[PDB]
Amino acid sequence: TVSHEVADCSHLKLTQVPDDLPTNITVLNLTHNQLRRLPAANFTRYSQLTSLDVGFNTISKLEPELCQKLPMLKVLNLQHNELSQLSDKTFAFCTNLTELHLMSNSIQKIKNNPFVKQKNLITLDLSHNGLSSTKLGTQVQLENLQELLLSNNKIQALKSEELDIFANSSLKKLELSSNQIKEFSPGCFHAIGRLFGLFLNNVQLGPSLTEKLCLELANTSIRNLSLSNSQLSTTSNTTFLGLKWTNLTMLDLSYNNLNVVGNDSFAWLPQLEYFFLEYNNIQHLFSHSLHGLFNVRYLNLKRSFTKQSISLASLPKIDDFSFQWLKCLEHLNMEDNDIPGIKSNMFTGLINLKYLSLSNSFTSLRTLTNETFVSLAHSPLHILNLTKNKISKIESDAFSWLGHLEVLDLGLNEIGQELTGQEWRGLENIFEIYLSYNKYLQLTRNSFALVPSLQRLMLRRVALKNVDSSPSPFQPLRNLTILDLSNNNIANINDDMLEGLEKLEILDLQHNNLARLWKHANPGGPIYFLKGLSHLHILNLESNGFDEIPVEVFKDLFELKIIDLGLNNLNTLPASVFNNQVSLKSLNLQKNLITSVEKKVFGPAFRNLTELDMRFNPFDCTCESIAWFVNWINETHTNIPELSSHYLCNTPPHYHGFP
Amino acid sequence: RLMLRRVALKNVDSSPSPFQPLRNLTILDLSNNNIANINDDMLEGLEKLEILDLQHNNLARLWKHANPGGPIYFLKGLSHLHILNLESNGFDEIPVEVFKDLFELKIIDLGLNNLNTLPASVFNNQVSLKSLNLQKNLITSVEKKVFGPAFRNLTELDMRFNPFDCTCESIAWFVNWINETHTNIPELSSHYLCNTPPHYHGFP
Repeated sequence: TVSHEVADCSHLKLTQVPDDLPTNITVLNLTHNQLRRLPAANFTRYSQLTSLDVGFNTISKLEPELCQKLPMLKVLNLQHNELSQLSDKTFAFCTNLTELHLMSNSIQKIKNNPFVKQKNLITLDLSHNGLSSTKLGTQVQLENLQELLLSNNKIQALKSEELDIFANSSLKKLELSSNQIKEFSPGCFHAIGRLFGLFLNNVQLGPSLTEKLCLELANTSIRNLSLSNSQLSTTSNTTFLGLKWTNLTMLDLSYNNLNVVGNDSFAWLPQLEYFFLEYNNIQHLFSHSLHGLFNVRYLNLKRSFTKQSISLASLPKIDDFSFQWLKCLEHLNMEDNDIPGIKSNMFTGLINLKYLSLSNSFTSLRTLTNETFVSLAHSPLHILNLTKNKISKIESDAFSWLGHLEVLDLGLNEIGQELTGQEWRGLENIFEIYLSYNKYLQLTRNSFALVPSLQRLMLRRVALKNVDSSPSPFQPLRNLTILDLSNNNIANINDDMLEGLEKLEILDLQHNNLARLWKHANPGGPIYFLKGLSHLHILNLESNGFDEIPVEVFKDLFELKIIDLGLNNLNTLPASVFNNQVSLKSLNLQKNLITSVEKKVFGPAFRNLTELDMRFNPFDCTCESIAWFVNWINETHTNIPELSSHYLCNTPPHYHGFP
Repeated sequence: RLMLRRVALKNVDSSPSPFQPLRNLTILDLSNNNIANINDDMLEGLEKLEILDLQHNNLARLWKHANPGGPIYFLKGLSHLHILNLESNGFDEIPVEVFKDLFELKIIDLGLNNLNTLPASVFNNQVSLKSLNLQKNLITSVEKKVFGPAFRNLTELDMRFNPFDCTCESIAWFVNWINETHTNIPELSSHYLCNTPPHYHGFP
């Protein structure tokens, strides 16, 4: 039972509460135990507690004298117990509670009056119980109550007289999930003082019962309403008839298997702002289907449409100008769909759009024609995602209509072409383009000459071709800050590729083949392709097969902090190479062939670090080669994980395996 | 003679050995097949086998002491085996009694592996060895207790790319045997370079 200010007794198999703890503890936790009985006599010492988590235990019943000793107790958790009996005196003396969880206590019925004697309660939980009615008392109480949970109960009817208690209570959440309610009484919710949110997830209503529900929500202050997995197969213009007389803002219709959406079905929600339709089975979307939704700020359509079936090829078709009513839409998530393709008028009318996601939303978008994005002409789009859409070819002027675009995500596709550079025209305010995990790209001289404002360019596992052109393709990228060129098997890299890249900070060249470019036997001399990088911060060169490092390759990296050189064939490093890295933080040399660590090369490197990664190396135990290293190991503040596990001496056999 | 080089053998680890009826088999090639699991009794009854090639495969696990069920001694009963090839198998440990019955072994090939330490008194039974090939391995020490009987009377030696250790406890007997010998050791002063310690770094 470790405790400094928080007392924890989780999964310790306690049978009785401990009697040796500080008096001034505020929270005391005994979750996952078998306290069969919780005597109040053992809590004489414990009188300064605020929260008591005693859930997941085997308490049968409780006594009034438990919270007599606790005048400041505020949270009382009784999850997963056998408290099937409640009385007026169960929670009488203690009234300062603001949290009370009774989940999964197998409570059958509320008899007379368990909850009048407290008025400061905020959250009440009654989930996974055997209650069949929402009656929790006779008179009116729980004035300050805000959170009520009654999910996974056996309630079949929601009567008006059962909620007369909440005539003067402001309720923000009515969790009635997984309960088979099939009858609604008039005035059931009008009896509630201030209803702000209703949650009816996994509750089988149907379209007709949903219409009666909306009629029962007439003339109230509801803000949120979720009908997830409510079996709403179809909707009509009168299904949400009752919601004019309220000002609902959040509506959830996920997992309802909504096959078809009726015309002008959503025209009756003028104040809707957040709408959810994810994981749905929509087959056809009409032009007037989303009418009346001119105030929605966020729409979700992830898996909202019918998946492709080989039996009928029922591709979900979207009519033109279907989203024209969304004048104030600012966030559209429409990932994982089987839309056949982009039409010329599908996104027309979006004048306030700022985020569009199209991750795996099309079956086969092979060609990105210049006429594809004409529907986003007036849309001030900033972030666009085209991942997993099987893009195969990008024509010129494909993104010429997105003048306000800032982030472009084209990764995880099958893009195989040669970059003429005319595909990027019109992206005057672009900042990021993602192109990782494609088939092959062949760079040219003017590949990125039309986007000088580029800052991050990711090309991980894209198999770059013609990367060694005499003029550097990243020359126009004056403001480039992050560049990834990993897993491309790049062989030849010119010296002047990174000239003029003063603002570059992150460079990744891991998993490539540049071993020849650094050997002294390379014709033309070693390539010092890291010159002028005054602001470079993170450098990665893993799995490059390097066998020799030139002495003046890191001469200008004055702000280098993170360097990675693992999984290489390094054996000997030149002396006085790391002098200029006065601000290094992490050095990673795992799985190399180095044998000696000495001051003349690794002295300035080990000035002030925070991490070190040198696991799998055949170190040599000799006073000429390791004595300074093990001395620096003896006293240091750098984090060296598994120092005694894999830093094993391989040679000589006298010290074979000795840490 | 049964040649199966680069044929990608599947279901090779059946409980009854498919080469059991091959009583008169003399040459068997099983190279470049990425064979992973090999049973102990695969070569039982192969008294007349002479040439065995198992190069460019994956049998590293079958010889480690941590392998469940014990190491596989799939070279037992091979009294007439003459040429054995185990290149590029990734071997990291050799069982002590795997070559216990090869009384007529003359050519052995173990290059391009990850061998670092060999058990003492392993090559006692190879009194008629001719060529030993251990190029491109990770061995560091050569001593009498393992390589003494191996260097009795040879004609070839192939140990080019190894990180040898220059210490009187580990190389003194080896360089002494280099000083006087009749075995053919080509490029003896070209690639037999001392890697460790850095004092003798690159010194032949």
